[PDB]
Amino acid sequence: GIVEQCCTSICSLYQLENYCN
Amino acid sequence: FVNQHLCGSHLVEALYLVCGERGFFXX
Repeated sequence: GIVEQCCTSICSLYQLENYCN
Repeated sequence: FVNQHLCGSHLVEALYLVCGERGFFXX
């Protein structure tokens, strides 16, 4: 999931914004 | 500026900032 993804790789803003409400 | 690995509990810090007023936590 996102916690693992963004620690082991550089997340993009796209990827982060998928988790905004 | 999204330029780094986010480990520890830095992902929620990043979400807190980037999601701004709309938020992210829970529902």
